[PDB]
Amino acid sequence: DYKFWYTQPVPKINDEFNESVNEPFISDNKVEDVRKDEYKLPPGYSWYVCDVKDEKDRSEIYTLLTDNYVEDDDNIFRFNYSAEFLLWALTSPNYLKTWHIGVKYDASNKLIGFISAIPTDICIHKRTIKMAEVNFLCVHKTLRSKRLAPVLIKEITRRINLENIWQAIYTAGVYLPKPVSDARYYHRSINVKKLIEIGFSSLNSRLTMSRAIKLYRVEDTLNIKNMRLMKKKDVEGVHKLLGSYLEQFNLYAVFTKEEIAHWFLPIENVIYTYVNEENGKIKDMISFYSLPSQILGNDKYSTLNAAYSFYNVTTTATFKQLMQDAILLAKRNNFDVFNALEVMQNKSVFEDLKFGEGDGSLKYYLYNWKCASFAPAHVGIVLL
Ligand SMILES: CCCCCCCCCCCCCC(=O)CSCCNC(=O)CCNC(=O)[C@H](O)C(C)(C)COP(=O)(O)OP(=O)(O)OC[C@H]1O[C@@H](n2cnc3c(N)ncnc32)[C@H](O)[C@@H]1OP(=O)(O)O
Ligand SMILES: COc1cccc(Cc2nnc(-c3sc4ccccc4c3OC3CCNCC3)o2)c1
Ligand SMILES: [Cl-]
Ligand SMILES: [Cl-]
Ligand SMILES: [Mg+2]
Repeated sequence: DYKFWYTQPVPKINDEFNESVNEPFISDNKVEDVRKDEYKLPPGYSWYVCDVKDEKDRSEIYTLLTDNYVEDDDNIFRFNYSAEFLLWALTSPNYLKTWHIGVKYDASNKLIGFISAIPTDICIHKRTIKMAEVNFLCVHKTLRSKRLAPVLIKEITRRINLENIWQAIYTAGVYLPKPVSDARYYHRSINVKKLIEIGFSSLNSRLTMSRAIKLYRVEDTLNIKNMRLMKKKDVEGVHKLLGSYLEQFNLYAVFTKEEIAHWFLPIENVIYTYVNEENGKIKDMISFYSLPSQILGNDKYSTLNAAYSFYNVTTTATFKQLMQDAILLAKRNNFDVFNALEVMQNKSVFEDLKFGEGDGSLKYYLYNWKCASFAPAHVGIVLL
């Protein structure tokens, strides 16, 4: 019934809009009218302002997500974003501490809830809008189905509106009103014995262990011999290469040079970016972020080490040769699997590079924005 979602400026389950429609649900919003009072929490619960730059606050958020965040459809895996990933994800340029919102249970003084936003310029159907990207919504497992989530959502909405920002972007595995795009995820095995042992992957009588291993073997040589970790000097080159590539899509963030530096400069165990420089010019780029999963109840392994395709552009190779190199660089950095969504040009290489179709899909939503939906090939933004 979406008793909560139907009260919000998002499309109804049956709404479809033509390609020309591209506008807010509610316009002419006035900052001066935004409620100034915090949304009421149940008795015994309080808002808490997280300082993600403070290691101990950051560690509380970490512990909350580790224990209570998103699981795969069979509840075999749970996302285990690292503390250093959270810091990177949450302190991008012009970020507001005030958009990093915790809920504590007063008597234990423990964090039981969290939601966060960061500001981003989003171009939707060629209109660039100041938006907030919402992420890390989490309610403790002991407190599910008590309608806390709408309170967290209303409170971040109010705080976003205070900054005169009226649109948001978010992604979920769950179906809500109403996705502007739906993207399946696909997986390319690197450490197949491990994937076989934890049941990320399966064998049959055609496919013995040694045959599966051979299938997914890769040559330890790049197609683009000079692909190297990105360095500060490459920032303008990356801003030029990526900013222009992205113009082609129907939904993409507009990056400043300061954002390109934040989002791409390598950080071990968080973000990996490689570039191919041809006489001072950045001609190709590969990026992926590190997002391990906790393996629940497996005697041998605790962690699934996984690389997540971020942004990839080539002008000197084929997209297939570029993504092959992506897989090889993931393998070199001890990732067990390389994951991609069917956005941008990615689907075109999945068959040949031996990706398998996953279990489900990631839905893209906008808040307070009416437009035509589109196939995932036209989505040019990957969230964290
Ligand atoms: C202008 C700026 C605007 C700013 C805001 C933009 C919008 C941002 C929206 C947020 C974007 C986040 C993106 C992001 O973080 C990435 S998607 C990951 C969300 N987190 C998880 O899945 C972690 C594990 N699950 C949980 O922690 C709980 O199940 C959560 C807290 C998800 C729901 O708590 P609960 O204890 O299970 O449920 P109740 O409290 O009783 O509440 C039920 C209501 O919550 C609706 N619900 C459930 N999951 C949702 C989800 N993933 N988005 C939006 N709504 C969701 C549900 O449909 C229902 O409403 P309805 O009755 O209408 O159907
Ligand atoms: C293997 O462990 C898990 C744990 C929880 C949920 C899943 C299912 C799933 N839920 N979202 C995604 C994916 S696959 C992928 C590939 C490339 C880039 C992004 C993603 C992605 O979602 C990202 C971004 C949105 N927030 C979650 C991670 O995958 C698998
Ligand atoms: Cl209300
Ligand atoms: Cl392990
Ligand atoms: Mg609840």
